[PDB]
Amino acid sequence: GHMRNPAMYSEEARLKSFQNWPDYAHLTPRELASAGLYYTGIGDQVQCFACGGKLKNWEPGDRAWSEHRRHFPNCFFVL
Amino acid sequence: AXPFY
Ligand SMILES: [Zn+2]
Repeated sequence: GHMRNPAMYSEEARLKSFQNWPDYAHLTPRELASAGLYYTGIGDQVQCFACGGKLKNWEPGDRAWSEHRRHFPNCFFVL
Repeated sequence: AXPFY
């Protein structure tokens, strides 16, 4: 039940991780960081600071909160 | 979006 990455607990540090986030992924760094996700610097691949859950292949129409919660129901952040 | 490990 532990926070997987406390260095990314800050929402501002998650936002700063989004250098070179690609245009095709459609979702914004603001929306993704607010749902607890930070950029791993590879493709559109993000990870949660809380559950360590990894998400990729983002599509227009996805919601960062909704994808995060539906795939990681154990996550305390989006619970 | 798709989870992965
Ligand atoms: Zn999570």
